[PDB]
This record gives sequence, structure tokens and C-alpha cells, in this order.
Amino acid sequence: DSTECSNLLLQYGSFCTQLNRALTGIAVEQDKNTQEVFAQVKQIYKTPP
Amino acid sequence: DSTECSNLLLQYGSFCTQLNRALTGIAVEQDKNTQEVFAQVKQIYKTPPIKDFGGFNFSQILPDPSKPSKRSFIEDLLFNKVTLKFNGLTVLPPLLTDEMIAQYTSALLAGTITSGWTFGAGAALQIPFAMQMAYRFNGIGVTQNVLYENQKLIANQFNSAIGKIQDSLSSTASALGKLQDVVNQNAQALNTLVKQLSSNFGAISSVLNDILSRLDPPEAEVQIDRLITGRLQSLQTYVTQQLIRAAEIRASANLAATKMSECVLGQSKRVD
Amino acid sequence: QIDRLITGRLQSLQTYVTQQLIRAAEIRASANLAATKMSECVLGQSKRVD
Amino acid sequence: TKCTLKSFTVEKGIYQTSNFRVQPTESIVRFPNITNLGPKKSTNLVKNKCVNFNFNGLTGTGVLTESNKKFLPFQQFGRDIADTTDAVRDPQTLEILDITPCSFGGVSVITPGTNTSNQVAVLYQDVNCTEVSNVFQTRAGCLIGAEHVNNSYECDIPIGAGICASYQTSQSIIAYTMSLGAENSVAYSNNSIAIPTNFTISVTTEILPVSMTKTSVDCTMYICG
Amino acid sequence: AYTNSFTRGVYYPDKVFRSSVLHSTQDLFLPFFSNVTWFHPVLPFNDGVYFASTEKSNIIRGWIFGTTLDSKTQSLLIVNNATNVVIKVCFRVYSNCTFEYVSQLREFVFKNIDGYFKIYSKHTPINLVRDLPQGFSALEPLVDLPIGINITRFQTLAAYYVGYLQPRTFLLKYNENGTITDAVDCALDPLSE
Amino acid sequence: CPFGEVFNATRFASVYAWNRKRISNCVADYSVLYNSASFSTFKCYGVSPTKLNDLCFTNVYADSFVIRGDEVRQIAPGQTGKIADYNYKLPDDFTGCVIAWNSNNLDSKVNYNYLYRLFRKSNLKPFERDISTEIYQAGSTPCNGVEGFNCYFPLQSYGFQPTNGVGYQPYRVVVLSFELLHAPATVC
Ligand SMILES: *[C@@H]1O[C@H](CO)[C@@H](O[C@@H]2O[C@H](CO)[C@@H](O[C@@H]3O[C@H](CO)[C@@H](O)[C@H](O[C@H]4O[C@H](CO)[C@@H](O)[C@H](O)[C@@H]4O)[C@@H]3O)[C@H](O)[C@H]2NC(C)=O)[C@H](O)[C@H]1NC(C)=O
Ligand SMILES: *[C@@H]1O[C@H](CO)[C@@H](O[C@@H]2O[C@H](CO)[C@@H](O[C@@H]3O[C@H](CO)[C@@H](O)[C@H](O)[C@@H]3O)[C@H](O)[C@H]2NC(C)=O)[C@H](O)[C@H]1NC(C)=O
Ligand SMILES: *[C@@H]1O[C@H](CO)[C@@H](O[C@@H]2O[C@H](CO)[C@@H](O)[C@H](O)[C@H]2NC(C)=O)[C@H](O)[C@H]1NC(C)=O
Ligand SMILES: *[C@@H]1O[C@H](CO)[C@@H](O[C@@H]2O[C@H](CO)[C@@H](O)[C@H](O)[C@H]2NC(C)=O)[C@H](O)[C@H]1NC(C)=O
Ligand SMILES: *[C@@H]1O[C@H](CO)[C@@H](O[C@@H]2O[C@H](CO)[C@@H](O)[C@H](O)[C@H]2NC(C)=O)[C@H](O)[C@H]1NC(C)=O
Ligand SMILES: *[C@@H]1O[C@H](CO)[C@@H](O[C@@H]2O[C@H](CO)[C@@H](O)[C@H](O)[C@H]2NC(C)=O)[C@H](O)[C@H]1NC(C)=O
Ligand SMILES: *[C@@H]1O[C@H](CO)[C@@H](O)[C@H](O)[C@H]1NC(C)=O
Ligand SMILES: *[C@@H]1O[C@H](CO)[C@@H](O)[C@H](O)[C@H]1NC(C)=O
Ligand SMILES: *[C@@H]1O[C@H](CO)[C@@H](O)[C@H](O)[C@H]1NC(C)=O
Ligand SMILES: *[C@@H]1O[C@H](CO)[C@@H](O)[C@H](O)[C@H]1NC(C)=O
Repeated sequence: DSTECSNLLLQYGSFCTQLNRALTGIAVEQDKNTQEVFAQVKQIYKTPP
Repeated sequence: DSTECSNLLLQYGSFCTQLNRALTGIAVEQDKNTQEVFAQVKQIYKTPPIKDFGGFNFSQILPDPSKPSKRSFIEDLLFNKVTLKFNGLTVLPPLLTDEMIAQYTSALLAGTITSGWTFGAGAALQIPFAMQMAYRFNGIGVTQNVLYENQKLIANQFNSAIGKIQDSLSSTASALGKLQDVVNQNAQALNTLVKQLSSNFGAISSVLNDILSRLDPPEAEVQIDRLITGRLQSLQTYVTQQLIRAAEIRASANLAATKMSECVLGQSKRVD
Repeated sequence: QIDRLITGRLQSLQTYVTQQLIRAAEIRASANLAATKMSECVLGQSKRVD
Repeated sequence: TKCTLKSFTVEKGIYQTSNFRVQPTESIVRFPNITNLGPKKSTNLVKNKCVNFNFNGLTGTGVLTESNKKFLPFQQFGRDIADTTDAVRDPQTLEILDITPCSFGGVSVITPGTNTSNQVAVLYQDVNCTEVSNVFQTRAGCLIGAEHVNNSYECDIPIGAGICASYQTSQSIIAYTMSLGAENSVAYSNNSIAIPTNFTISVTTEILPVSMTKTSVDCTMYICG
Repeated sequence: AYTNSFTRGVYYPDKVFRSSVLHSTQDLFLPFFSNVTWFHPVLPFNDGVYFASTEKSNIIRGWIFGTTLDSKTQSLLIVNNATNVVIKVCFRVYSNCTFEYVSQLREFVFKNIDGYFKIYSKHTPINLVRDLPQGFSALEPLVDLPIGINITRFQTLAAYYVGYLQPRTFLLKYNENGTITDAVDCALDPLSE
Repeated sequence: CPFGEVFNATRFASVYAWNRKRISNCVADYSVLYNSASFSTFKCYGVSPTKLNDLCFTNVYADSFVIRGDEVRQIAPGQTGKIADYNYKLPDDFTGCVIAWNSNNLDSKVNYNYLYRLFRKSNLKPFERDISTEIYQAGSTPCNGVEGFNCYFPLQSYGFQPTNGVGYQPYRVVVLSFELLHAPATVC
């Protein structure tokens, strides 16, 4: 949270944007993993009493 | 094409032969992927001239000679669904042309229609398509008489089900999500790689001719070194991104090869 | 001078270990496939074609 | 290729030996009319020739050509995408030109292996070879030193764009559109079945890598020592 | 008597040409829906200023820019005139000449960047009076003079809107011709963000 | 840039009231100056006239006046004399050119009147200009705006006779001075 550092960082380019995009891709992939493994059932089934 | 930068880059070492080697590796891996997925047929199989496959209708997925590309109606629909040389970046053309891949799929499709699963095992042995569908019902546990007593109904269901795919592809947008995502990811990577050139990287200016022009060589060397290290870092990042994404697409391509083998060439008992 | 040398050699070692990780992931995929083959094709008879 | 492979014998294959960029000739500079009266020299322009050029302080190397795109009366030079100069209007004649990076691409040789022969067929990738035995244009570039045949065989060396090269008899390197496979139309009929009357058992080899060498690098001894 | 500055008030950032592409620019702009101070005098120049004026009889004349305007330090004195427009660093209104230049809704954008004065103008066939309708236009017909002073006065010599530019990024859509058909303001709204 | 109206000016100016022309907002083709074969002296200090045709300056001054031969050597940094102390003084870190040529054909007849200053209570600062015609007080007694004992008029005329020696004939002098700060520039 230093502006003097941030202005210098702007020169480097799209590195921070690239890293954020990669991490958010990993994040959505994790939800995709859990959904693919567990959401195999169309409708919730209850065992008889 | 700057000589002094060429020397300062030369002194870094073998980084670029290494980057070129990685990129050419993934490049040839892509051709291996396509050839492994589609080239599972020994010899291309022509379909018979008159289509009388026991009431089933394959006109949509079978190649049409009228089209110049000689690809099926649904394949042309899928091609239209997606929407696919600056400074040192080149895109090498795939070894198998799109027409060759269409020919591969046409061969596989003609083989599976005419000969069932025999052609995958060895010589293509032809069975009437109704009797082959009876074979497959025996495969799923239903006795074969169920097909013959209901052959017209099953034909109508299959024809209407194929018809539904055309509506789904033509009208519903973003049906081909994964493939379009691959194209977008590659375009994104190349675009950001080109954008990195404009980045200053801590030197007095990004454009290399300008930094050369208005400083003495001893002083200009330092600024040129900053530009070189930044650009080399960006290029290394692009190469490693390509390597990882190529690994992921290789996994998907192996899955496609396995599905092509286990499902097109033969009936599979693996549920789902 | 040692700073320049350290930075260069560190970058080289880093790219080497990253390429090694990726190659190891490829080899692990191949080894899992080989284990599946040894279990489904040697320890038994497999119906899944080709 | 022997140099770039660090060997005196290279195996059959296609190796990107180097890169090839057309070098610019007769660099030109242009600056608007000196109406108000240090000064800046200006010269005539060229067309369809890879040239280093200076337009109003903007330096670039490319082929200048006529452009159908119209600027607006105030815009000097244009960028199509990704901050790359793609068009530029000359300050003297007030005319827009399109800039295309003059042809460049990898040069890769095709060799059948040294011990087989010493022949090579050069491939200049994505270069319409109107410029630098028989010169054959292919959709993957230009092929120098490889005879083109009409018949087709199984692919031996992957050139690209559905074209492969191979060494065959006298004793020449030939490029051909690869054959996907043999063509047969299995005789379908609604009452015809082909039943096997015999069989051959066949053992085949499937080779699979399972491990690597367990390398361990001492970070400190490698970096400093 | 304020009045919201609408979409109008955006200018071409640089000379370059862009065809059918979206671009992001970071420099002084006039904020969307920012209540400009309609005047019906005295006006400061904290930074670059959007000046928009409507005259049926063209009463308004050139702008007398000045850092101090006390005859102690040099002014800018844009004036305009039937035959020509004359601008001097030095008629009825008065108050070491460095440079003089003579040459040939009414959008006007004036800004001083590293001593360079820049002017952007536009002419519109207005049909509704006393309101600037939200719409899009821009051009860069300018005169550059290396003054190197921070102007702080306008003293324009029948009502004119005046708004103040701020350094906020914009996203400008470009037509096939290369003109700026549309734009959005990044920090205006989370949707635009 | 209007170097023509400076160098080919029909009438010049006395050295005590030397003329200064500010060059601005123009492109200066200095090659016209050093490719000319009609100059006796072209001494540049701290600047290369053959190397500023692709250079810009934040400020350019052009000073023109008339002196005589043996006084051209005084138009240089670190000089002393009647001209250097009481008429026209250049700074020690002078950056510019001193251009002079014989003007006997123009400033000598048998009708121009060129003047120079004789006395001054202190030496001129660099680029200072004194045009006052007040009586110089050399002694204790104070003059009453009139010439008298220990009281002298400060200006004399040059005796530019066409038959004078070369060192006594008039020479027209142009002094270009340059400034290059981290500021905008208009002379390129
Ligand atoms: C199913 O296919 C198998 C294929 O392996 C087939 O078995 C083969 O049968 C042939 C025909 O008898 C065998 O060929 C002969 O083998 C004898 C040895 O037993 C040789 O002496 C023969 O050579 C003489 O005859 C030839 C033909 O007249 C001459 O050309 C030659 O010069 C010699 O004079 C001949 O090679 C063959 O050995 C077997 N193969 C094996 C592995 O046993 C089988 O018959 C087929 N079944 C059916 C029902 O079709
Ligand atoms: C700049 O953008 C404008 C607007 O998008 C383009 O204007 C339009 O361009 C088309 C094709 O050039 C014109 O169609 C043709 O119009 C002529 C008469 O103008 C007519 O005879 C033809 O049969 C055809 O219909 C269209 O008229 C034109 N619109 C106008 C003039 O209002 C323009 O093309 C773009 N610039 C360039 C260089 O493409
Ligand atoms: C297989 O399906 C195709 C596609 O519908 C049929 O071809 C169409 O048939 C209709 C008749 O109902 C014609 O009006 C269309 O012009 C045909 N072409 C297309 C592109 O729709 C074909 O007839 C079917 N097969 C058989 C044997 O009837
Ligand atoms: C710069 O000077 C050249 C020299 O004449 C001008 O070129 C002329 O341009 C007009 C414009 O249509 C043509 O009709 C003439 O044939 C051109 N003549 C030559 C000799 O080229 C040019 O227009 C001038 N440009 C500016 C901006 O003043
Ligand atoms: C290879 O095939 C091409 C097919 O175009 C042949 O080229 C044609 O040859 C005939 C007979 O010489 C000419 O009449 C045509 O004008 C040629 N067409 C073109 C496009 O060149 C070619 O001769 C064949 N070559 C060999 C060795 O068989
Ligand atoms: C309109 O403006 C022009 C300014 O250019 C005025 O004319 C100038 O008058 C001065 C004073 O004599 C001259 O030094 C300039 O040479 C003139 N310039 C031109 C271009 O003519 C003019 O007086 C103004 N008013 C009218 C009614 O034209
Ligand atoms: C390659 O050529 C050498 C002779 O130079 C020969 O000894 C060797 O057997 C050849 N290799 C093959 C695979 O034929
Ligand atoms: C190559 O260029 C020539 C002339 O520039 C042209 O006639 C020819 O059609 C071009 N061929 C290709 C494949 O681009
Ligand atoms: C007069 O103008 C010149 C520039 O033309 C400037 O250098 C100088 O400082 C100015 N004088 C004053 C007193 O500001
Ligand atoms: C006018 O002066 C210029 C120098 O600015 C000189 O080169 C030229 O010869 C002169 N014109 C004449 C002598 O007609």
C-alpha cells in the first residue's frame, strides 16, 4: 500500500494481471473439480424411513 | 534486430536455445495429439453409395460431396460456431489439414456404420445396421428381439435426436465453450506477450532504438540490460504458461483418444 | 559482480527445476497409465477395446 | 545443422537450423515541408521493398504499401492492435501507407540422416519465395532442393500443412501430400454378413516410461561454490 | 446554477489511429455526470478545463488565459476575430513578448501539459436550448505554445458551461473510420468498472 | 529563422547600444552561416556550429553591433578593454559564436555615425547594455549635467576613414548565444 512502489511496479507491465488471472483460474477450477466429482446425481434421494 | 542488444543478449547464455526447444517440443506434441486422436483407422473406409441403414438416417453426420470442404453438415456447423506474424512470433500450420481430419472422421464413421466394431479389431466385417444395433442391445442387457419388434420407432427416435443436435448447435450460443476457451487462451497469451514490449521495465524508454540513440554506449548498456532482462522474463513466463497448458491439453487429447477407441470403435460397459 | 552472477545462476536453476516439475508430471501420468495397464491387462482380461 | 545439434551425425528429421529475415535496403527519412524558416533532410519514398524508414521521428522497418484505411485529418500514424504501428501518413504528401513486417521466418533443413546421404532440402517457413535446383511453394513455406511428386505415400518427415518429405529413388528427396491410408469400400448390403473363418493370435509391444533419474542439485554449491 | 456534465466532454488522447478496437487511456478527462458550474466573470484553472458555450449571435469571444493577469507575468490572451484568431503571450480589454501565433454546441477543451497548451474543439447542430444533451463527439484542432506556466484564469468576454478535467482512465470504443464513437468511465460506476 | 534580417541588415548599431534579436519559434539552418565564404572570424565557444542542425535550444540570442579590427579580439570570454569593459561583455562560460567581417565598403564614406563608450564607473556585467548619456565624473567636483573640469561626455565616434589601416576599419559583429536547460525549446 505504497504509491511510490506501485508507480514503479506499473513499468514492469502485465505481470500482476497475469498472476491474478492464473490464480483465479485455479480458483474456479477447484469448484469445477468438486462439482464434477460430487454432482453426478440429478435429484436428491432420501432413504425410506 | 539491434546488434548491441544482440551482444548483451548473447552474453546471458543458452536461455533462448532452451526456450526454442521447449516451444518446438510443445509444437510437435500438438501434431502427436491430433494424429493419436484421429488416426486410429488403418485404411479410410468409403461408405456405400445408397444409404439404407435399416431406417436410420446418417445424412447429417456423413460427408456431403456438394460441399467443397467435403465435411459433414454438423462439422460445418461446429466450424462456424467458433470464431478463430508480428515481431518474431510465428504460428506453424498443423500437420494434418482440416480436410484430412474430416477424412479421418468420415472413415471412422463409415467403418462404424457399415462394419460395427469389427473394423477396430481387424478386417472390417460388415453387418446390416439393424443386426448390429441388435448386437448392441444384447450388449446393454436388452434382448435383440426388442429392437426388431420396435425397429421403426427406434429409427424415428434416433433421427429426431440427431435433428435436435442441429437446433442446439445452430441456435444456442456458446455450445462449443471449451474449444473457444482454448482459442481465447492462446490469443490472450500471444497478445500479452506482444504487449510486454511496450512496457518500460525500469529503463528510460521502452523503444530500443531510442535508448540506443540518446545515450553513450557505456551508459546505454545498463538501460538496454534492463530492457533485455524484462523482455526475457516475459518470454520465459509465456513459455512456461504454454508448457503447463500444453500438458493440460495433452491430458484432454489422451482422453479424446481413449473415448474414440472405447466408444466409437467399440461398445463400452463403463457407466457414464 | 557476484550479484549479477547470483541472479543469473538462480534464474537458470529456477527454470531447470520448473521444467523438471513439468516433466515429472508427464512421467507421473505415464506411470499411472502403466499401472492401470498392469492391473487391467496383466492381472486380468480387459474388454475395453484397443 | 551439425553445428546447432553439436554433433557430426544428425538423424533423419527436420531441424530448425536458423532464422531468416530479409534485410532492409536504402533506408529513407521524411519530414514535413520546411515552410517556416536545424533543418531536417528528407528523401523520396519507396514501395513494396523492405526498408528502414523514419516518419516524423518514428523509426521502423517494413514494407510500405498503399492502404485503403482512411485516417482522420488530425491522425498521424495508426496502430491496429497491441500498440504496434500498422499505418502511417507521410508528412509531405499527406498520404497514408500500410506497414507490413518484411518477410521473416525460421529456416529448417530436411535430412534423411547423414549415413544415408548428405542431401538436404531447405524449408523457409511462411515465406512466399519470389526471393531467396527446383523451388516449390507449399502451404508451410518454400522448399528448396526437393522434387515434388504427384503420387502419395505414408508420411516420413513432417513438413507441415499436409505435406511430408522422404528420401527415395535417383536417390532424391521428394515432398508429397501424405496418404491417409488405403482406400476400400466394404461391401455393405442389408442381407450380407462377413463372418471370420480363422484367426491369428498376435503379441504386440506397448512401451511406457514410468520413472526419471532422481537428480538433486546443491543450490549453494552450484550458485556460489 | 450547476448542471450535470453528461457523457459529452471527451477528447482524442493522442494522434494515433485505431480501427474497431477498444482502448484504455490514462490522462485528464471530464467526469461523466459531474455537475459543471454553469455561468450566466471569474474562473480558476486548477487543471485542464472543459469549456462549452452556446451563442445564437456568437457574443462570446476568445479566452484571456493568465497565471496572474496583473501585467507582472506573461498572459496567454486567446482572442478570436472574423478574419483570423490571434494568440499572443503578451483591444478594449487589457492588463516582454515571448511568442505570437495567428491562424484561422461548441465543445472546447483546454489543457496545459509540461508547458504545452492543447485545444480540442467540436461543432454540433444543437436542437434543444439551455441543456447539453448527452452525446458523443471529439476532435483535436489545437495550437501548441511552450509557455511553461500554470494558468489560473479564464475571463471569457449568452451563458457557458465550465467543467474541470481530472486524471481518470477511460475506455474508448473506436469506429471503423478511426473516430471515437463511444466511451465509458472506469471509476464512474461498478458496472462501468 | 530570420538570420537574414540580422546579417544583411542595411544599418547595424553602435557598440554601446548593441542590438539584441531574440530567435524563437523557427527552424534555423545554420549551414548558411558557416558555408558562407564572407566572414573574417567565426569563433564558437562550447558549441559546434556543424553539429546543431539536429539540435534544439531553449533560447537563442543574436547580438549585432559595429567595432574596429583590433577590437574584434575583445568579443570573447575573459577579455578586457574599452569594448569588453564599457560596451559589450561576454561571460566566462559563454556558449555561442562570435562572427565578424570587414564592413569598410558599407560603414566608411567620404555617412554613418557609430559610437562607443569611453568611461564607466564600473565594468559591465555579461550581456549588460548601458545607453545612458550622462556626464562621467572623473574627479571630486560634481558635474551639473554639463562637461567641464574632470567631467567628460562618455561617448565618442569612430573615425572610420576608407584609407584607414585594416585594424582601424569597421567590422560588423554578430554574437549568437545559446541556452539548453531542461525546459521547452523552440529553435531547432
Ligand atoms: C487357419 O490359418 C492357419 C494359418 O496359420 C492355417 O494353418 C496353416 O495351414 C497351411 C496349410 O496346410 C500350412 O502350410 C503348410 O504347412 C506344411 C507343414 O505342415 C508345409 O509342409 C507346407 O509346405 C508345402 O506346401 C506348400 C503349399 O502346397 C508349398 O508351397 C510348399 O513349397 C511345400 O511344398 C505348407 O507350408 C501352415 O503351416 C499352417 N500354419 C500353421 C501355423 O500351422 C490353418 O490351416 C487355417 N485353418 C483353416 C480351417 O483354414
Ligand atoms: C467510414 O465509416 C462510414 C460509416 O460507417 C462508411 O460510410 C459508408 O460506407 C459504405 C461503403 O463504403 C457506403 O456504401 C456505399 O455508398 C455509396 C454512396 O455513398 C453508394 O453509391 C454505394 O452503392 C454503397 O451503398 C455508405 O454510403 C457510406 N456511408 C455514408 C457515405 O454516409 C465508410 O465507408 C467508412 N470509410 C471507409 C474508407 O470505408
Ligand atoms: C435424412 O434426413 C435429411 C435431413 O432432414 C433428409 O433430407 C431432407 O428431406 C426433406 C424431406 O422431408 C427435404 O425437404 C429436405 O430438402 C432434405 N434436405 C435437408 C437438408 O433437409 C433426408 O431425406 C433423410 N433421409 C431419408 C432417407 O429420407
Ligand atoms: C509539400 O511540398 C510539396 C512540393 O510541391 C507539395 O507537393 C504537391 O502537392 C500537391 C497536392 O495535391 C500536388 O498537387 C502537387 O503535384 C505536389 N507537387 C510536388 C512537386 O510534389 C506538398 O503538397 C506540400 N505539402 C505541404 C503539407 O505543404
Ligand atoms: C502432376 O499432376 C499435375 C496436375 O496438375 C500435372 O500438371 C498438369 O500436367 C498436364 C500434362 O502435362 C498439363 O496439361 C496441365 O496443364 C498441368 N496442370 C498444371 C496445373 O500444371 C503434372 O504434369 C503432373 N506431373 C507428373 C510428373 O505426373
Ligand atoms: C481581425 O484580425 C486581424 C488579425 O490578423 C486584424 O488585422 C491585423 O491588423 C494589424 C494591425 O494593423 C496588422 O499588423 C496585421 O497585419 C493584421 N492582420 C491581418 C491578417 O490582416 C484585423 O484588424 C481584425 N479585424 C478585422 C475587422 O479584420
Ligand atoms: C549408418 O551408416 C553406417 C556407415 O557410416 C553404418 O555402419 C550403419 O549401420 C548405418 N546405420 C543404419 C541404421 O543402417
Ligand atoms: C507470391 O508473390 C507473387 C508476387 O508478389 C504473387 O504473384 C504470388 O501469387 C504469391 N504467391 C503466394 C503463395 O503468396
Ligand atoms: C522575458 O521572456 C524571456 C523568454 O522570451 C524569458 O527568458 C525572461 O525571463 C522574461 N523576463 C522576465 C522578467 O520574466
Ligand atoms: C543574406 O544573408 C545570408 C545569411 O543569412 C547570406 O547567406 C546571403 O548570402 C545574404 N544575401 C545576399 C548576399 O544576397
